[PDB]
Amino acid sequence: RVTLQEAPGTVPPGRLPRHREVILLADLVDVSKPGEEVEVTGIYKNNYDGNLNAKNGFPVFATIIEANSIKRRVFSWTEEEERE
Amino acid sequence: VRKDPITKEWTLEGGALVLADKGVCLIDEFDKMNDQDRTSIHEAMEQQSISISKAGIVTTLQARCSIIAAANPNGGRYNSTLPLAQNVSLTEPILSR
Amino acid sequence: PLRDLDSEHVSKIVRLSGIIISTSVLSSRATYLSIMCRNCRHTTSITINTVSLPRSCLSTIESESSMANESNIGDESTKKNCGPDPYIIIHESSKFIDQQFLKLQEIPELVPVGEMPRNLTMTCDRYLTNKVIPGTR
Amino acid sequence: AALPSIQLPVDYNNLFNEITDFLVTFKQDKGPKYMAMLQKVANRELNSVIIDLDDILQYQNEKFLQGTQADDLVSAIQQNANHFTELFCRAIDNNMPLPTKEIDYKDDVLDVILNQRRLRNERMLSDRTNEIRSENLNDALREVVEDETELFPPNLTRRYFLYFKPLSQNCARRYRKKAISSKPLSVRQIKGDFLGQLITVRGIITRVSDVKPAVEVIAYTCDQCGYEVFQEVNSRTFTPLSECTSEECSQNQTKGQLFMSTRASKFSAFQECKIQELSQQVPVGHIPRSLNIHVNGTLVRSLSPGDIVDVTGIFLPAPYTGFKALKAGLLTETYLEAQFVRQHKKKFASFSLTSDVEERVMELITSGDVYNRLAKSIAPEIYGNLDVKKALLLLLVGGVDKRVGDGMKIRGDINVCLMGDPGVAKSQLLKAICKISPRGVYTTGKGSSGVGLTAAVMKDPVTDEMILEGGALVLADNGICCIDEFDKMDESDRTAIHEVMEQQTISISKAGINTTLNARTSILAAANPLYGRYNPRLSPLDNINLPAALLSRFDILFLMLDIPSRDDDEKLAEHVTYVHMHNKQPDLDFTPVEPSKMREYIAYAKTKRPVMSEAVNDYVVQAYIRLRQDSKREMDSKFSFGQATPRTLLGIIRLSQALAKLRLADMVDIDDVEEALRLVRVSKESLYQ
Amino acid sequence: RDEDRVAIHEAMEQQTISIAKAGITTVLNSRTSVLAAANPIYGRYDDL
Amino acid sequence: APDAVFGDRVRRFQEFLDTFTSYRDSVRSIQVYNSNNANILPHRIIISLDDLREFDRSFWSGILVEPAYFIPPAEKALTDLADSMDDHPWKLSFKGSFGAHALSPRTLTAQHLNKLVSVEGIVTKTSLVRPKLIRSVHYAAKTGRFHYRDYTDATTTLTTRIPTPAIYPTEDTEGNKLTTEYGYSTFIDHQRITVQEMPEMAPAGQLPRSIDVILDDDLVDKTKPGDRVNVVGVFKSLGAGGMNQSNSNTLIGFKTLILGNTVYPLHARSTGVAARQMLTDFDIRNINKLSKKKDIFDILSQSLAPSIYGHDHIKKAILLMLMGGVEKNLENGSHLRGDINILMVGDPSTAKSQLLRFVLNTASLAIATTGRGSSGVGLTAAVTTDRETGERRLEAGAMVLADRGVVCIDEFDKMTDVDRVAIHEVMEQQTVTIAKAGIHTTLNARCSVIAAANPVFGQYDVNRDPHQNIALPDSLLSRFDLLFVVTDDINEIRDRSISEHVLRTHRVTIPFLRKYVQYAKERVIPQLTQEAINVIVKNYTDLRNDDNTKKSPITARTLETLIRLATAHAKVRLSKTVNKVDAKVAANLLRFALL
Ligand SMILES: Nc1ncnc2c1ncn2[C@@H]1O[C@H](COP(=O)(O)OP(=O)(O)O)[C@@H](O)[C@H]1O
Ligand SMILES: Nc1ncnc2c1ncn2[C@@H]1O[C@H](COP(=O)(O)OP(=O)(O)O)[C@@H](O)[C@H]1O
Ligand SMILES: [Mg+2]
Ligand SMILES: [Mg+2]
Ligand SMILES: [Zn+2]
Ligand SMILES: [Zn+2]
Repeated sequence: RVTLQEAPGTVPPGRLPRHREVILLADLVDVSKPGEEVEVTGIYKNNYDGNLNAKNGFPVFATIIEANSIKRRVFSWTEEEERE
Repeated sequence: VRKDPITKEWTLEGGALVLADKGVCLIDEFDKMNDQDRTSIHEAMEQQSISISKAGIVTTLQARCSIIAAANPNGGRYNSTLPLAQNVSLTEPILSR
Repeated sequence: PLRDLDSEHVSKIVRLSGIIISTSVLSSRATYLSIMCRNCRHTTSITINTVSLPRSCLSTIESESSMANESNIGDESTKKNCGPDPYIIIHESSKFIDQQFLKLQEIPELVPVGEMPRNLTMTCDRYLTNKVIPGTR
Repeated sequence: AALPSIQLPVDYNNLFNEITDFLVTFKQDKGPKYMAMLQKVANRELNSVIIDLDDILQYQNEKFLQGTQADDLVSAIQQNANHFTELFCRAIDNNMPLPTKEIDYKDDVLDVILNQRRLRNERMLSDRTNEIRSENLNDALREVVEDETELFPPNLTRRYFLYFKPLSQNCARRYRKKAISSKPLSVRQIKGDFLGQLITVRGIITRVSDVKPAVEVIAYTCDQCGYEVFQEVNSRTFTPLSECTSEECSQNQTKGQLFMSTRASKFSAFQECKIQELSQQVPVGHIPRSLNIHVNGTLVRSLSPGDIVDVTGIFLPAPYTGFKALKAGLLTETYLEAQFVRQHKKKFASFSLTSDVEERVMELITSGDVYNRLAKSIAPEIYGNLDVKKALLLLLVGGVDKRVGDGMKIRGDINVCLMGDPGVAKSQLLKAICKISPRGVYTTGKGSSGVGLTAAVMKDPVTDEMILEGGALVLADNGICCIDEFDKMDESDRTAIHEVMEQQTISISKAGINTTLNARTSILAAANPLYGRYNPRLSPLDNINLPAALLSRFDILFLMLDIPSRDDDEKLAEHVTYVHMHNKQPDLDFTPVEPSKMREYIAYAKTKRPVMSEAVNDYVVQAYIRLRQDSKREMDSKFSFGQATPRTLLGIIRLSQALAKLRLADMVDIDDVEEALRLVRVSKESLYQ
Repeated sequence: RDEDRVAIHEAMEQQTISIAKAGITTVLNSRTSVLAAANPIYGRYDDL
Repeated sequence: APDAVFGDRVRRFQEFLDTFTSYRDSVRSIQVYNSNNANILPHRIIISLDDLREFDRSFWSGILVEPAYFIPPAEKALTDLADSMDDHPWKLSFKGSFGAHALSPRTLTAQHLNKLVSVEGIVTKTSLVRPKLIRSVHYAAKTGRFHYRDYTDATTTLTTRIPTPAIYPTEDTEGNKLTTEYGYSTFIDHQRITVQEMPEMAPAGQLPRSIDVILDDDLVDKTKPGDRVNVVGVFKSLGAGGMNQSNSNTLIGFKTLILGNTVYPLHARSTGVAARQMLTDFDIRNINKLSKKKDIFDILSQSLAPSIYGHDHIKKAILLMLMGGVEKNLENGSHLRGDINILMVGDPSTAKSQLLRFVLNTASLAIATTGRGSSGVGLTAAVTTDRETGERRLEAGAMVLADRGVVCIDEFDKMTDVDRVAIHEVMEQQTVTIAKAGIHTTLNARCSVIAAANPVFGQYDVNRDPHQNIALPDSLLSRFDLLFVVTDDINEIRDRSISEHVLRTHRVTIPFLRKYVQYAKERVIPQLTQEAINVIVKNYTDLRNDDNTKKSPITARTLETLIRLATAHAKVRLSKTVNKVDAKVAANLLRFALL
């Protein structure tokens, strides 16, 4: 599970950044470490399970994003670089 | 030794000196450290290792790192008429490393 | 590395390195239990080497004897039912072993910047208890 | 069989008959005592019945010495006290005389409801007997009437409370018995073998809770049938009833909904107090323990924090309330149910003249020399120090409080400060004065600080409301507050003392608190010079650490120096070494008066309010002018602790009033002002040797 | 610090450390040898 | 129904009790005492595992390894003997050598379960002593009869039993109501305590281990938190470790604890438990004999710390402090001190700490403190904690624990004013007063003090007055009864002699001294005599009216000091009165210390 927060530069003046929760499955885990801006492609769905609807108050729901692809918005070398 | 706010587990964390083993540790405003920071810096520079005895844990960690520091003279201006030892708030044991 | 464990390793054998940061107190677990039924006093035993005490008395399915069939009925028409969870443990005739928990995390030198170290829970028993102390690699 | 039976040497019908006989027969060495009490109860002039076990023992011995048989009621009540309350109640309800005073518009509402209930009972009985007689189907008629009719039970028609008080040591010692109920015990000694008994505890009260109503029986009403339903409650919580349970609604198919009616319900006034051990009872190297006391009925508000008392009560169990995982069997908690309270030191407000007190007082005045005789009895183990003792006695007595009108206020309490060289026994005098006073408190420097003085915010366990717990200055209200090491305190404490001496209040403005406390208390302080011993080569104001104004804020400020002298040292050493050889003071021509008589006489004196005449006023103004003129020259030479100011005149007036009060007079005379000035001059001979 | 100075002065001779707090009091065993190194004031030793 | 093995074991233990006759007469003596003095003694005796070992090795091993099968038979046999010999059931306690079964909370494992153990450690927290309901008694008003019921639980017997959870009866068998008779019911006391590993034995830097102990009836309040204790009992398990029902959770195990039967407090250094020895008739004869010699004071003085050279007067003062005077309580309510205090200012190699540690090692109850080591709440017990029941409580400090003992302070001059004001009240009023949020109490702190201090200039100077050399408040010095100054002046003969002494060391015993001090303190309380009165009066007058420059001031405290020293010397003499010699000795010691 990963939490995404808006980039502070893009927030119009006077408002606060929003955020969401993201789900990464299989080989999408441990790809984006904290502190880097990324682009995430996924399916926007409710937390349909929730907990239960016997809870008092207005019937409101929480939502998540299930990620399909992730990308980033080095000190290694090779023979080509070694010769140079 | 400090709690993890999300996993609710105790953890052992070293300082920037332990974390930068085989690296470089940058310290800004070197003239404003407090007693604990001064002691940690002195131990790291003299022994290249940091000790700890806290919360039932006794161990030593490696602190083999390079240090680049910046400071300011007393009063904010350099007095060229006096030796460097009298221009900064630092002491000889640290300044000689 | 502790950070490389993942799904492919589940139920296999692994070799890991780290530093011990916490050992717990010794627990007690059973290796041999002698039990009895509080209604009809039928006795049996259990050996461990998630076991639970029987949900029902075992004197019916176990046709011990011909007179045991007689003993399982009495006083006119009423049937014999010992109830749910009829067994109790006779402690003075049982055997127990030792158990412990440990915590292992990654070496603090190589942790990535901006993130706290990861750790894992470990369980050992019998002759592997009280072997190390926190701060050991 | 399950629930077998057992045999005990206890017969309750015999004891009921004995109770009736005692209640109708006892004579005090006029008709029966308790019958007169019951008549007063019936006429609505009494609320509580006190049963003294000395009367029971006297009745038993009277019956024995003349031959006839009798049962041991005292021991039965002692060992099983909780059962005899209802036996006595039932016996008393069978003998109460009819009221000889009519019920009018100036009676309590409870009495009106009780009388209405009794009249309704009689009306139902008469209706039932008439209806049965008219049928044509006299002991049997009344029996059948009693069988078929409801009533209001006796507990809903009582108006009094009943308490027991223990067997005094004197009666048992004279009658050759062992009064268990009145042998004081510490909380440590009270174990589980004492449960269900009537026992006495000695301790000091630390906490008291506000009075609240505890419900005994709830009342409901049914509009469908018109019945009243009563639900007994003896638990910390209860479940209210929902649907009617009367005979009429029970037999029918459509039942009515009960509604709660507070006015018909039965309530009790409840308090819970904590009691802690005395120092002399705690073993070596241990911490004192506590105990819980329950108070119900007319006995509430009889305990205040800080009182050393001997509480009497029945020791009873309660359900367990600890952690579930640590419960091994049927564990219980203990509490005491209060039945009688006695104090080790009587309050002045509760004073009253009577033959017994009057004879002792009149003896004291007849003996003559009241002033010096009282003065010399304060800490008689300390040699010398006579004028300081006179000032201390006057601080005990106090002056006169004056309401000037327009809301203005002038105090009448006298503040005294002692300051001298090491080893002059200041602390002994502080402690002795604290012990003589009925509301005295003792403090020493940094041990008490911050909320130790003043008060703090905390939550009541019993009630669910916030409160303030008073500190040292609030616990000694209307008493003496003794402060040791006065010069070693922090600034905040000094400011609080300053304000308290100023206007008898403490103002606090902090997070969660904005209020004003009452501090009607006197201050008795002790201090040391700044360099240990006094240095006669320095100005007086340079030998002390306190501000000059604070010193000026004392009516009397004493200097006690230690100048070696081969003569007086001999007398002091003789006195001290004699005091160590024996346990008494050496003088034989003088007898010291014990603290109780001193307290009685001071309580009697405190009721007076002498007044100023004209000649005394002229003398006072002349003396004030002369003293004020003199003091300025001394203060210019840097040889005065402080220049005379109007506070000196007010202190002189207060001291004259105190002396007049001690003389038991309605007016002031010149000699009182003479003595006041004499003392205020004596205050400073140490500075002129 | 001064508290450390007092503690080590106790340790170097009686080879124990006495502890006294509000809920614990004990004497500990501290059998040890001390080897110290100091640097003189003014940054160099003066024979005057 | 009866069991044959049970009866055979009962018979064997009866034979054991027959062969050894000490326990038999012990039971007889307890019964005799309880009959004559009616305080009631509890019905219990102690058995030695060693004797059992010589007698029957099989029965010994059974009690050691299978207590649940062998101990109830022994208790029944003892009860049978007790019931047969006289004109509650009885219990047993165990002493002797437990061999491999003597452990500590760290080395107590699951392989020792169900066996009899003996553990050592420190008490950390006790519990409130509560009553437990055993038998209830009731009354029926309609019929006039009394009933009752019995109750039991799992911790009242060593062997497992089938539960019988009886209900509390409110009605009769015929439907009638019942009334509780609290005075005729029965309740038993109950407590639970915790024991930890000793601070002086546990590994450093490691979290400690602890175990719970359950006590009942007559062993309910035999210790307080902070004590060193030895508890012998049966390590036992209870309940089901999540086995019954599904109980998917597997982390928890079986609850374990110790059903204690023996509790022994142990004395250590710098602890609140005082040492006491048992005095035999040989010891009493020898002590009362030595009391009649004229140099007894000299011998007892020279016995103290014989490894140190000289300091004879300080040895005498330490002995006087060990013995002490008498305190007076007047009917009025006043209190007069009876303790003795000592101070030492000296050069930095004068063996002050050696004598201080000797006093720590020899006094029956002593606590060691250093200048900056303890401060604030750590001295007067001014710290507040609270139970999980809600109430706030206090816990003892250094001087609160050392009530009726001695306190050793090293590096005295390194203290501050905040704690010196605190110790003033201790040294004069011998009480501690606390006034915090929700507490107002006064604790007894009757203790003596011995301290050592350093001169201001590193070494004592004779060219300056004592005030410039001590630098301590006069009011504080007035509270010290004796002040000594020690200096080391180089001298060829003295240096030689101390050299041979220190070389001898490098290449009356204490226990008898402790017995002597205990007997003298417990038994003797002398009174003042007119002769000593005159002597002390003359000496006090002369001292107060002399021109000599002193090491300390003169007040009434000096007169009281003279009386205290005289009474303590008389206490040493085992005499019931003070003579002229004791007063003269006190005066001589005071004059030597002052001049
Ligand atoms: N005038 C006196 N008469 C009898 N005893 C005295 C006198 N002065 C001092 N003392 C004794 O000396 C001690 C003085 O201590 P304390 O009561 O604290 O007074 P202070 O605080 O002034 O020194 C007391 O124990 C007291 O018994
Ligand atoms: N009078 C003496 N007799 C025997 N040994 C002495 C004497 N004075 C000093 N010493 C030795 O010198 C050391 C002094 O240690 P310590 O007690 O700390 O002295 P101080 O506390 O005065 O510095 C001790 O180890 C002791 O063996
Ligand atoms: Mg004092
Ligand atoms: Mg020393
Ligand atoms: Zn069964
Ligand atoms: Zn109804």
